[PDB]
Amino acid sequence: RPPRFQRDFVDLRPPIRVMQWNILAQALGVEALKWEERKCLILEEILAYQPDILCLQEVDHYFDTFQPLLSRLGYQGTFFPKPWSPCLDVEHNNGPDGCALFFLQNRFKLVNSANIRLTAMTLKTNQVAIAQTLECKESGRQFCIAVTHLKARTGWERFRSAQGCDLLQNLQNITQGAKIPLIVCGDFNAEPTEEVYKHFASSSLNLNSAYKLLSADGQSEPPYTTWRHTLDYIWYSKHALNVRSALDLLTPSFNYPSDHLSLVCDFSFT
Ligand SMILES: [Mg+2]
Ligand SMILES: [Mg+2]
Repeated sequence: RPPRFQRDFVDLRPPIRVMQWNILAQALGVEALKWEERKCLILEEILAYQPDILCLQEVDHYFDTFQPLLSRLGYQGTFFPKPWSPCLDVEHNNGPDGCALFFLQNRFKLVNSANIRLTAMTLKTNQVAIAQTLECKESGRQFCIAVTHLKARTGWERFRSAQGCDLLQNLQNITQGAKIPLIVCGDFNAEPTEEVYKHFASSSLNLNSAYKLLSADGQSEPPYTTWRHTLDYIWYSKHALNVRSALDLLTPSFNYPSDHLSLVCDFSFT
């Protein structure tokens, strides 16, 4: 059976379902897997999990594929490209990859939105973030959702730390301290041992990382979020939101369509 149907939700307890996924850019992708087939696997994965909020990185097919197909399913979407996408250094590419944020229109109202270009000690980086304030149409309850993709690879630890810090400061401005509860999705490109992780875990935004709740004592991150590194997280205001559920890890048409595992959580307000 296909991997999307191999994973099970673990009960931790009308919730808000958040999906976090580096989907692996087309231009950046023995035999190999064609774009036509692979994009379908990506779409089939999203439809199976039917999230309220979808946060993506490495999207280089936003305008031809994901926005028109997800719009038809009731998702309002926002896209923000990297200023110098590495996708452009590839022959026959489809343009720049970037971050993308989708949410169900029939359940949320957009309050405000911010396309952030991350800086690192005043330096303008190639990494971006999108932060949106959403309003739940049924309860009027407001929360902020952010999606980011931090700089990859060994050797950029101090750089990730700095740009992570800039993001934290931006979110702190938007959420006016803690007046507005917060959820952050990302490929942070750092293991829990890096400083940028420790900054998020110790920020005065009082964030916690969702997938830790899948571990035996709930006190440690999962052994990997790729398909041997743990690089993806979902962060949430620990005093305003609780995790009711999380999608557990895995172990041709059965190919997983990305080198990062999708993260999925169900949230509700405390
Ligand atoms: Mg990648
Ligand atoms: Mg990566």
